[PDB]
Amino acid sequence: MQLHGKMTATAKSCALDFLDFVNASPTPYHAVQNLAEHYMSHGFQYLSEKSDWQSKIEPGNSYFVTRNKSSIIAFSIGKKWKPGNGFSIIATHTDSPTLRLKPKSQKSAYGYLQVGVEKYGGGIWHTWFDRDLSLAGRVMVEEEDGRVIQYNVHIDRPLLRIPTLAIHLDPSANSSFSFNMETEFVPLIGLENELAKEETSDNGDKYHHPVLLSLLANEISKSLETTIDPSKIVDFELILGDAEKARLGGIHEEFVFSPRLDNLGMTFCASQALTKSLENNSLDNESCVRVVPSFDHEEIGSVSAQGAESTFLPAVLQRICELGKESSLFSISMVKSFLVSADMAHAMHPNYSSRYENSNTPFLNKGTVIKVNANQRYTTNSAGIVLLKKVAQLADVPIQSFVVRNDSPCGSTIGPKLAAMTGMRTLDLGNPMLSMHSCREMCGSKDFEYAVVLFSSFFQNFANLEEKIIIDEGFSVACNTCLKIIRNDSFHCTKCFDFDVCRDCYAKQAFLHPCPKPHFVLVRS
Amino acid sequence: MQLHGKMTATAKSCALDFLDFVNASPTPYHAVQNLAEHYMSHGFQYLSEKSDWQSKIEPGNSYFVTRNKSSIIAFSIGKKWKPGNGFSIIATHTDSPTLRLKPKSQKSAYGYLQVGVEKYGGGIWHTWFDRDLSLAGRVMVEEEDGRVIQYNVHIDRPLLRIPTLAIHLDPSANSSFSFNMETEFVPLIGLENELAKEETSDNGDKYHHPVLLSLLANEISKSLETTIDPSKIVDFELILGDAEKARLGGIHEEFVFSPRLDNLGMTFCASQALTKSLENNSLDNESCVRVVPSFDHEEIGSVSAQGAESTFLPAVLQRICELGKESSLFSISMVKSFLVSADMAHAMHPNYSSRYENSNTPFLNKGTVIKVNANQRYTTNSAGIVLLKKVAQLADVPIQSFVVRNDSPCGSTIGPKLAAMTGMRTLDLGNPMLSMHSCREMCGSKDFEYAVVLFSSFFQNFANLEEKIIIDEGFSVACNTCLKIIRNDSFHCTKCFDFDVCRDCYAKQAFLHPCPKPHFVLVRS
Amino acid sequence: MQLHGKMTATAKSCALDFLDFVNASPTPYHAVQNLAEHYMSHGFQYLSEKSDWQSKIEPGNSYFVTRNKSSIIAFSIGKKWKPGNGFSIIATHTDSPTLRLKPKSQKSAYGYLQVGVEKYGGGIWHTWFDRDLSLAGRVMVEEEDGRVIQYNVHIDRPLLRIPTLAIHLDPSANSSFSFNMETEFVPLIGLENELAKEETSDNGDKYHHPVLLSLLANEISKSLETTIDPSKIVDFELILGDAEKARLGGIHEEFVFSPRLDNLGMTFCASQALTKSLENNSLDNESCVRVVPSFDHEEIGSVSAQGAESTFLPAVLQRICELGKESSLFSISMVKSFLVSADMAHAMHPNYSSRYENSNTPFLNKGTVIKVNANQRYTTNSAGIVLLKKVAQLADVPIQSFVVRNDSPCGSTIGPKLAAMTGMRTLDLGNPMLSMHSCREMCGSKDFEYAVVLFSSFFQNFANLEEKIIIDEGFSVACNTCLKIIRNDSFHCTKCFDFDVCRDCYAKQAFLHPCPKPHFVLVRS
Ligand SMILES: [Zn+2]
Ligand SMILES: [Zn+2]
Ligand SMILES: [Zn+2]
Ligand SMILES: [Zn+2]
Ligand SMILES: [Zn+2]
Ligand SMILES: [Zn+2]
Ligand SMILES: [Zn+2]
Ligand SMILES: [Zn+2]
Ligand SMILES: [Zn+2]
Ligand SMILES: [Zn+2]
Ligand SMILES: [Zn+2]
Ligand SMILES: [Zn+2]
Repeated sequence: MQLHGKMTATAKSCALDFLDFVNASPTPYHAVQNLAEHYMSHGFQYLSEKSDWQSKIEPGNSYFVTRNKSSIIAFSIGKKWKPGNGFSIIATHTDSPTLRLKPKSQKSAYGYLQVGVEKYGGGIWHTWFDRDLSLAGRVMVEEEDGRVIQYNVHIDRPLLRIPTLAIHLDPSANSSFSFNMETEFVPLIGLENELAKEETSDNGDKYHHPVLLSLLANEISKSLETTIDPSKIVDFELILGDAEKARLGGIHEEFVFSPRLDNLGMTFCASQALTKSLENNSLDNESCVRVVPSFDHEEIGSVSAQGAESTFLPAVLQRICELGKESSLFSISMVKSFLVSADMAHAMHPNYSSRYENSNTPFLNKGTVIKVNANQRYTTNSAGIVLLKKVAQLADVPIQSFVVRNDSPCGSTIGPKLAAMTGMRTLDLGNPMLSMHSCREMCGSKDFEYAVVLFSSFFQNFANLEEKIIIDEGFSVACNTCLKIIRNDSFHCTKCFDFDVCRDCYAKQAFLHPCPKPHFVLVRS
Repeated sequence: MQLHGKMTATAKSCALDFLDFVNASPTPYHAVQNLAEHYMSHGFQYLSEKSDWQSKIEPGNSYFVTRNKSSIIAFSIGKKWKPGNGFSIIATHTDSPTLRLKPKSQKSAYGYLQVGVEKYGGGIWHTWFDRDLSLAGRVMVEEEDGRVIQYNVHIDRPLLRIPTLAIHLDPSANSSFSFNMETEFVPLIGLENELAKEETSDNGDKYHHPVLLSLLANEISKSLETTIDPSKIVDFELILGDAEKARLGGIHEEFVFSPRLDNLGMTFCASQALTKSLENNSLDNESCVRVVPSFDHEEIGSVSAQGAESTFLPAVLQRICELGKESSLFSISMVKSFLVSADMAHAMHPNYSSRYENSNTPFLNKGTVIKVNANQRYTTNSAGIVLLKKVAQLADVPIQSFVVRNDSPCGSTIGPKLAAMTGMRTLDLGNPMLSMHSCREMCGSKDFEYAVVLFSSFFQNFANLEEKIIIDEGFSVACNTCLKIIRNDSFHCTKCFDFDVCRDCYAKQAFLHPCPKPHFVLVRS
Repeated sequence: MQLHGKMTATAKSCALDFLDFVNASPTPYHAVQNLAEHYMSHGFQYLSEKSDWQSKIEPGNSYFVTRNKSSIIAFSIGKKWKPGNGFSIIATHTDSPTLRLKPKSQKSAYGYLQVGVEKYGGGIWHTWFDRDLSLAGRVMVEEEDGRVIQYNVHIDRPLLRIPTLAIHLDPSANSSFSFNMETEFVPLIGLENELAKEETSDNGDKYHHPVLLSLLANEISKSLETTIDPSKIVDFELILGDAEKARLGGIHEEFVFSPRLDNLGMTFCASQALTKSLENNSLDNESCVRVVPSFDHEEIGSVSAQGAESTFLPAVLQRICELGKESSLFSISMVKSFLVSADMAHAMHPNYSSRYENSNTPFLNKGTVIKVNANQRYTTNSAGIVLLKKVAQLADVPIQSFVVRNDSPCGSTIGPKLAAMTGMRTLDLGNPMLSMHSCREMCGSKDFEYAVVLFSSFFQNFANLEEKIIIDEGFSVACNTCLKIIRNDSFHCTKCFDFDVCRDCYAKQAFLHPCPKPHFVLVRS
């Protein structure tokens, strides 16, 4: 694990753990799937929302619930928790701006197979041009008894591309690039001159390309004992993401170049720090409930059945509060609670410095960012700032602040509306980044470790610091296993990229990484 | 109390009581503070929302609850009230369009100290130029044991100013005045050539001017036994308002010239008439609950934790309805209830008559205004109109009506969305005014007394008139003490402005006003 | 007298004396009236211009003359003055941009009483919107024998207002505010629904509102033994000014927020320093004549009977020079004389820094400003600069310099044209300020004391320094009484604002201020 400068071997390892997470999670369906595997690895229990939780949840244990396989709420109940005590909630969203396949996605023009796509969210759509695009999502498959189950599919190869016109044919594109959002924004799946295994149709106008359905059925059948024919695929959501893996960038690997950084970065930080806040025994002394909801559909305004503005968070909080017998315990618990809407913040862009307020704009790798807006697009008030300044004092991490320019529009996060349906005191924070809603996005790499330390300190110290805020009273190489800079020979895996176990861990056989057999060459100094 | 013509000595006294209220309330924090002192003066009890109200509230008494010290809900429960009976609710908002200090508010340019401000709401921003601006808000102060408490601070002096460019330097400003919302809209706090007590920094880039923090700590310490050093100030919301006191204007004092008239006047009218509807004994015969919620954040759309679209009003109404044992009593009580969204209406502007519909536009001092809009930006239907025409018939006050022009946009009030979360029948009314969302605002002075009489009649006669609407069935000088025109010698306070007690009250020693020793000269006729 | 920092207790007292002057002088008629009361308090004698001054003026005494009760020229003749000696002249102007009532000022629209106003000067007219406006001016009153005399009237209350349209009805006003100079710029005096004492006219189309004439007659009759009926009012000039009192602003009270700062600032400084240059005995050794002309109509170009371009200054100077018998003594005296056109200068605006020349732009509270322009809109040459640099060296006050940008227009002051009709060497100076010709204007507070010290030094040392320039040869609390920082207990007047007499002056009974009985509470340290 190469450490170029001021690198501390834990911020890199936390950032490298993010890279494995976001490369395996291109859809909210995959994001929820990867979070829930991490939750059950750390001892969480799945709760069916169809069931009744009166006898299923008890203090001292950790649970998670899932809606539409695309929104997930994980909560850990402290042992000293009574019904009526507050909640420490850190809310993220799993979705990102992208392109979905249309229901009739079959398109063909001039020998080229195209797919008909439709925009999702406010993406920066010129950044999607000339990119290797992968295809991912969930697929409904019929089985022989009539039941239909959901299969998540990842096609990890360059499969689609939206190509630009050449500059010879329109030299005005360098002056200002504009494009029609149908006719010039259609990605290419392949060529139809070479699929002539059968030159018939046998029914007019299939919904999708049969070669696309064959690949979806083949990619599903790789993970099953049986095989799936393409005729049993009923309907799907398919997401186009950037096909290229997220990996560290910069002169000192201080940047993270990644698709879907809009909250895949904070979801990772919120979910990791929920599990990190259970390490020694933070439960058996916790009097609150630590909730991490990772929502869906936040780029279009959360107005859905599983979005943040849905009843998903309030019904889960009421079902936790219905362990007590008094019916007023939900509204009592909300005023003792606190929400952290973890959504990413705008870092300082050096090339566009005029589109920033010059004194309240944060920087990369300088800590997480308290997003403050007077119009309450970000719903941070002073009562939240004092709490999270005390948390940052306890965690010993820096925090920054952000406002927009007054001649600039601001978009609401889920924080204002989650505050409305709960009545819960709240703050909007997030880690700084540049090129938000782009196809490929950039943030700092120290910022992942700073967020996890801050959030785990927020989870562990919420109950003590909540009663101290008085409103409303009466009147150059390290080891991936042990995160330490080594002082001796290094064993370099020639099969991975930057693995580099140490002297002790080489004999300790702790070199588990995605290489089935690694070759460790031993290297001086 | 000078009465120029058709003045009735009670409309002026109600308007003069408003002037004391709005001059002491430049922030929603101060507005809630002044309302709650008026509530506890009239016998209301504070309710902590952290507590359980099953044993704390009983019929025949009056209570108020507060969220974030910036939204307040006061309710009086009638003695004959059962859980399941309706609510008579008059909802206002405490906030106004203004400028907030940024988190990094320190700015300096060319020897001048500036503060970095950020816009709140849709204010008319050219009216803020060349005004004496005061600074007010709430300040979080640390104490020695770590707890942080909220202190409201008022700086009642000309402290800030946004100056225009001189006309010699840009003569085009008279043709059309436009300005950049950062670079030309920065107020001035002072000059830095004369703060040179220490010419160091001792740490790079403090968030605010140290001279500003010294004034905030000094203004706080005036009202405390101890002193506050500026280092213990953690964070604040600071509101810039117009520094100039509200006072009556016009040839006959028929106008009210005031900042923050956007519902400050209705919040005064709704809160006064809630207390005025308890005078003889309106409780001991009341079967409903009279609620006055004064919300926050309504100029940006109420999407907050304490706004109108929050759960603040529905959770309070459910906690009142949870005195009964049946869980369906909340939804039963809503269809027997009625909401009055008291938000100010557009009066007729004589200079801009083309931007008004010539037959449905109200006038100043002609009564409160029923705001009707087909697109339900104002949510008045006919069922509400018949109720409040009957109320105005009982109160003997005039009412008017307002619609917008069809080629004009209309902004939603809190009334439509408070109707949505409650299911409650509702009407949007308010008193007429001109220059809404300006820095200084104008309304009529008789209109304050007309609103209080109408609302107290609405509170006292709701239960009788609610069952009469059938929808959804089966198939020249007066005295400030006694508000009477005197007919004899007048005792004029030479120390106040227009105090003027009478013959009887001079011997009755009832001359309490903000002058520690007044000199009453006796005046013929 | 609160001293926040670097405050010297005399600059504040000079600025507080200005605040009393400008609050009592909203018209040039009131300005001349307040100057002349200050002149006769300091021993000046009134001269009728109808009389002959051959036997009325003698050396060693001070005189003043008045034209149209709106231009005033005060001059002090030294004891050692011979006819033919020079003049030390400091010329200001008494007028400011404002709105005058039309001759047919009665307007009514949609129940509102309006007054028809007409613009005076190049005022920044958007700053007049949403302001409390007072009414002042001179009124011609008939008496029973047919003679008509002039009465100055001040109506010190919010009486008029020009209201803006609300932002809901025209959202484009925030992009660029423009307004028609008749139809949308009509102030409001009151409502006509409540003046129905008589519902007749008795003659078609009276010139003004009868309720306005009743107030003018009532305000006049307050200062007279008899009463005035409104029928005897013949005609008037009535000036709309900002109704709000001038008072110190800023974090350290280093600003002066005031209406009419265009030369009521310099007239105050020129008139005070004329009287301050007589204190010990500056006469009995003075060989020149110290003239302070305060003109009228300078905002429209001084082309009037009492303006600067009139014969008012040259005829007064000739009548002084006609004490000698030689007829050539006037032209001899002009080349030994010097003019100081005291008109206010543009300070540095931090928000509009591009509309300024970055090296020749002065700052607030850094001394008075030598206005230099090549096109002689300001008529300063080098011969004047050397004289007033020597004066500033003697007075020990700083001076600055101003030029306009070359891509910016410049407006002429009275200095170029007063130079033309006299042939007199001259300089244009003034104190720096921002937002010139606004409704409310901002300047520094130390700048008033710096101007008075400079001008009194210019008056006292003119004769010595005029012969040294060789052109054209052969080939925290202080006391208001004693201006000293006190070191002991302070007696705080609870009835005034910031009066605060000291230990010695409390026993000395020297506490004369506008409070008929003050209560002095004694305060530690
Ligand atoms: Zn996002
Ligand atoms: Zn987003
Ligand atoms: Zn490997
Ligand atoms: Zn190791
Ligand atoms: Zn409003
Ligand atoms: Zn509003
Ligand atoms: Zn008084
Ligand atoms: Zn009385
Ligand atoms: Zn001028
Ligand atoms: Zn001027
Ligand atoms: Zn006093
Ligand atoms: Zn004294």
